[PDB]
Order: sequence, then C-alpha cells, then structure tokens
Amino acid sequence: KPIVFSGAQPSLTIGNYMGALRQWVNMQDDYHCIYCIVDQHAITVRQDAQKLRKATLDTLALYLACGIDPEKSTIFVQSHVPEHAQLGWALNCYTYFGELSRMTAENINAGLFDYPVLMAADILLYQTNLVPVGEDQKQHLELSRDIAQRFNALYGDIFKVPEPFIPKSGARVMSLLEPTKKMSKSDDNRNNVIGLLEDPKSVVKKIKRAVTDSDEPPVVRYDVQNKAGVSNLLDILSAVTGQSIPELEKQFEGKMYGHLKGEVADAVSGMLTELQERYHRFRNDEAFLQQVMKDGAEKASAHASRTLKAVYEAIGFVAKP
Amino acid sequence: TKPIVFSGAQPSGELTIGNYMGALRQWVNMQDDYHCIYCIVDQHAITVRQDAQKLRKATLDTLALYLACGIDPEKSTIFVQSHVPEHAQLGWALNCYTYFGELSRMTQFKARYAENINAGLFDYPVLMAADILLYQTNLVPVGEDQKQHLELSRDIAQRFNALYGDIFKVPEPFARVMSLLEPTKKMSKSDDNRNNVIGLLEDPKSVVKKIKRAVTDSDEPPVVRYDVQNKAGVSNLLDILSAVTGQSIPELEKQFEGKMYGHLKGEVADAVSGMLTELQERYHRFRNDEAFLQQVMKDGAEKASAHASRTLKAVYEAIGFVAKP
Ligand SMILES: Nc1ncnc2c1ncn2[C@@H]1O[C@H](COP(=O)(O)O)[C@@H](O)[C@H]1O
Ligand SMILES: Nc1ncnc2c1ncn2[C@@H]1O[C@H](COP(=O)(O)O)[C@@H](O)[C@H]1O
Ligand SMILES: N[C@@H](Cc1c[nH]c2ccccc12)C(=O)O
Ligand SMILES: N[C@@H](Cc1c[nH]c2ccccc12)C(=O)O
Repeated sequence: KPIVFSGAQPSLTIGNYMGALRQWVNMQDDYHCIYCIVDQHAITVRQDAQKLRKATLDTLALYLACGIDPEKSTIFVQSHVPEHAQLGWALNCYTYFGELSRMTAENINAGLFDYPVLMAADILLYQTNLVPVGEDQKQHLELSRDIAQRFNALYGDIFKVPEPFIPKSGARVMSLLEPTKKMSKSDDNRNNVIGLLEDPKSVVKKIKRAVTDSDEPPVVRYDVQNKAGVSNLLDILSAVTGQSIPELEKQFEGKMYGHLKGEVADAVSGMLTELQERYHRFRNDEAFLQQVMKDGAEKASAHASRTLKAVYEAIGFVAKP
Repeated sequence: TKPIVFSGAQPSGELTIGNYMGALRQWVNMQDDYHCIYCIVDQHAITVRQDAQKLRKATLDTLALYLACGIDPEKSTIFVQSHVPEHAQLGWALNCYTYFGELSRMTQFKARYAENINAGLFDYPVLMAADILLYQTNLVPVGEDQKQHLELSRDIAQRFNALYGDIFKVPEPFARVMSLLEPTKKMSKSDDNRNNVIGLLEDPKSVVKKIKRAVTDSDEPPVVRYDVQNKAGVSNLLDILSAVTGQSIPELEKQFEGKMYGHLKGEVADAVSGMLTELQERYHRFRNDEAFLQQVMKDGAEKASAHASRTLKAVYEAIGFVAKP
C-alpha cells in the first residue's frame, strides 16, 4: 500500500471536498494515508494565538466529519510530533540557499523563507510515496524530491523519493461569480466559494447570486464557451447527485435559472447538513479530539522516529542513550 | 538563586590553551556559584560537511575533554544538543519571529556565493537563539565572533515578549595568549597554521617543539623584558608563563635577569606541558570509558530536557498551538 502524505492548514470549500477529499475518504484501505494539521506552517503568518488553537481543533473535527478514520489513516497535529522540527533543521543543511530564494523581503520572517524545508521534512519523515498537491505546491514537492535524492547520494538510500499524486478528481468546481476561475479556498472574495460549514441560508444566498448568462429565453444547457455559469451550476449539481449532464439537461427542460439555482442550493446543503451534524458531534467532544490527537501523534512519531534515527545515524550524531 | 549560564561547545577542532586559560579554566571553578549548562552543538556542526563517523567521534572527544577540564556533570548540565528535541522545535518556532534581513545582515553572509551555501549556514543564528532561550539563560560567555549572534537572541526574546507577555529571559554577555609564530595575532582555534597553536591534547614533545620555535626578537643583547609593542614575542611567552603559574610579570622579569630567550622557552614548555599532561590523563580515562560517557549524556539530556520542555510548553501555549495531550 502506497504511503500518502497531506498537510492540512489549520484555517475548505465544496471544491476541495468533492474534487479530492471525498474520494480520499473512500481510499483509506487501498492506501496508507497520513493527514498532518500543519500548525508549525501556520505561524509563518501572525494571528491571535487562541484563534490558531481553535482553528487546529476545527480542522481536526472537519476532517473526521468528512470521514477520515483515525484507525485506518494517521491524522495528527504537526507540533505534537517533534521529529518534524528535528528533521527540518537537519535538512536545512542539505538545502541550497538559492533553492529557497528562487521560490519567493527584509521584513518577511525567516519562517516564510525556510518553510519549504520543513515541508520537505514533513513528507520525508514517513517514507512517503505520494503527495496530493495543489498546483501552487508543485515547486515545494520538487524541492523535497531534490533534497531526498541529494541526501541519498551522500549517505545511501535513507529517504523515499516522493511523487505527485494526480487526482482523477471527482469534480471540477468553478467560482460562483467568476465561472472561468476555479473555486479556491484562498480566494479573498468569499462569495466565490461555498465553505463546508456554511448553513443552507448562506448557501442559497451565494447560489442565487452566481453568475449565469443573458440567454432569452433562459435555457439550462451545458456550454462552457457561452454559458459558463449555468454549466458550472450543472457541474456542481452533478458532483453532488452523481447524475450525468444529459440527465440534468433533461430534468431542467422548460425551467428558468432561479429553479436551477434553488435545486443546486438544496442539493449542496443536503450534502453539507450531514457533514455539519458529524462536525458538531466531533467538535463538541474535546475529550475525543484529545484521544485522536494523542493516538495519532504517537502513531506518527513511531514511524517518524525510525526515519530520524536513520538520518541521525547517517549524518554522524551520537545516538541518544 | 544562581544565574543560569549557557555555552555551546562545537564538536570539532581542538581547544587551545588560549581557550582554556582565558575562559574554560575559570568556569570550571565557578560551577557552585552559577547554574552552568554546556551544550555540545552537533546540530550546528552539520552546517559544514564532514565524514559522519568523524562527527560522532568528535562529539565524544569534546564531551571527554570538557570533563577532563573539570566540568562536573553532578554540578553542571552537560549534554549533546541533538539529544534534546526542544532545540530544533524552538528553533523552527523562532524562525517565525526573526526578520530575514537580520540573518542576511550577518557579517559573514553580508550573490553567486550566496546561492551555493546551505540554508543551515544561513539559519543557524536562529537555532543559536533557541539554544540559549530554552534554558531561561541569564549569561552567555561568548567570544567576539558571536556578539552579533547573542544580540539577535536578545532581539528575538524582546520582540516575542512584547507580543505575548513575559515568556523568555533576555540574556546578557559575560589570560592573554598570542600566536606562537605571529605574536601580534591572538592565538586562534581556527588558525590554518597549526604551529601558531597549542592544543589541549598535544603531548609534551610537540608542545615543546612548538614553543622553542616561538618568535622572540633580535634585541642585542637579548633581555627578557615585558614590552608588547617592541617585544611582542617575548611578552607573549611571559604572559603564557604568567597565566600558567600565577607569577606576576615583574616576578618573571626578575627571575630571568641575565637569562636568555632559550631559558624562557624552556620554562614555558615545562609549565604549559605540565598543565596538559594532567589534563590528558583525565581525558584518556574518560574518553576510553564508553559506559561512563553514555551515562553522562543520558543524565545530562534528561536534566536539559526537563528544563527545556517547561520553556517550550510555555512558548507553544503563547503561540497558540494545541498542547500535546
Ligand atoms: N474548485 C475545485 N474543484 C475541484 N477540485 C479542487 C478544487 N479546489 C481544489 N481541488 C482539488 O484539491 C486539490 C488542491 O487543493 P488545494 O490544496 O486547496 O489547492 C487538488 O487535488 C484538486 O483536485
Ligand atoms: N588566545 C586567547 N587568549 C585569551 N583568551 C582566549 C584566547 N582564545 C580564546 N579565548 C577566550 O575564549 C572565549 C571564546 O573563544 P573563541 O570563541 O574561540 O574566540 C572568549 O572568552 C575568549 O576570550
Ligand atoms: N504548504 C501546504 C501545507 C503543507 C505543509 N507540509 C505539507 C506536506 C505535504 C503537503 C502539504 C503540506 C499548504 O500551504 O497548503
Ligand atoms: N555558534 C557557536 C556555538 C553555539 C551554538 N549555540 C550557542 C549558544 C550559546 C553560545 C554558543 C553557541 C560557535 O560556533 O562557537
């Protein structure tokens, strides 16, 4: 079973979920999946300390609510596993300054500059085979491959060289007000996105404002060139209900845009309400969250420590007694 | 309540009699007055490539040498940096409270050469700040080459405390031995010309040979007189002898009246090499007792970790991490 590593920022849209996470939830027996809530990456940007703590627990409960199973997979909070920072320092010594400077000055903090090395350590600790990345993480993954190959050439094969996982994604979900732009969790305009915790009244409101077209009479037809918004609304509904585009075009024959939007909103919220019930149950049980964090960190450290031991032996450290 | 003192010991090279007589010899006798911490910094060492087994051996060499000098593991905390994970943990965290420009203005860093150095060489001042701040250190006894590093640690501590309240203590800073063949240049652990240097582990014979070649002057006739400007060589040998024996410069001047530079060199070799023979005796017994060094490292890492973990827990609480359950 291939080992898969994903870092989860403690800060998700229906795009993240239906395009990737929903299917990964069903892949936990074919793969050894690892989910790392990267609170040590989050602190490269200031925020109120209690907000970060709350958001770490939020993120853990959301992943559990989505269906990540702590027995089948390894899920944990990065700072609870000291090996991440330990390996991260060691790998600084096998990273060129020029590699970090060429991926994005006197007033930024050194964590902003150095966090690609920590990311490399996150991955390499677990003998990871596969990393699912957004396109904006491509050069970070490539650095981790180069560090692994460079270290291996010096000391022998210590690290697995990880590969990108190409999704075979469940859906492509576009921004509600920019149907040519992919829906992104980092979008500063939140009316483009539907977050997984949004209530049905918020969902209907964002769906009702989604851009359509000026066709008269209005017609529900898939056409990415001339009807991008209506096409995106059909793709969202298809991602939720599994119906093909032709079935949906038939279902909405003789219907206006208001009706398509209402049914998309109702279908999205039907999906999210089940997710939110599970979320509230996990999030409101902090005793259970602590057990998951405790179990996951010790499972993670058990494997991470085997890799660090090999790394420390290879670079020349006296083994800890 | 005793002030906390933190020193980082590089597991590489050879300590000189300048290192010893100028600093380490006195700290050996201050172990009851201060809470002294000695950290053998193997995580800093790997910013420079070397054969891995050499670094492992050098780590043990350095431990055995600090013990031979008289660091008492029952009075002071002595340990190997990599055995205490909190060093790397706080080191990462403090990256996020360090300005890029602070590291880029480090004198040794301050284009093409820049791209080729490893990121550890760029980032180790932050790890150094972590090393110090983990132990609520009050005093860091450090040489001139580390003044900029100590100031960065003070800046980081102050800017972290200003954000989060009082978490870190703000540290403060705390003989005359010149190069044997260049007596205007201080004797340096890092000198490429070994003949300038007397290492703590060189045996009498090599020490004696190096001392007899030490530069003096061409005064006619030769006179053992103290004068740093005009007789730097003779003056260095007098200062070395004075640092070893505790005799004043006036006492030695009288002692050498009518004597020649060869007599002065002979006394310096005897006095120095006497200091070294006692030191080496302790070194070889400690160094060959692997059981003993293991127990010292285990104990010291345990004591170090107990303090560092308290600090890191407070740092992690202040920053906003969920506490490890
Ligand atoms: N709007 C979206 N529609 C479909 N899939 C998405 C969307 N956003 C992210 N993904 C998936 O999630 C991963 C990237 O997520 P992120 O890390 O948020 O960029 C990739 O595997 C994508 O297939
Ligand atoms: N040749 C020397 N004479 C006197 N003190 C020295 C000498 N070399 C090093 N030291 C002391 O050793 C400490 C640190 O040495 P270093 O960092 O190697 O220059 C400082 O307290 C110095 O004063
Ligand atoms: N850089 C990633 C988070 C991350 C940290 N370590 C990782 C390792 C693998 C994948 C992702 C990560 C992000 O911003 O989203
Ligand atoms: N930078 C120091 C070693 C060191 C690491 N951490 C320290 C903390 C305090 C004093 C010294 C250190 C040197 O090369 O000599």
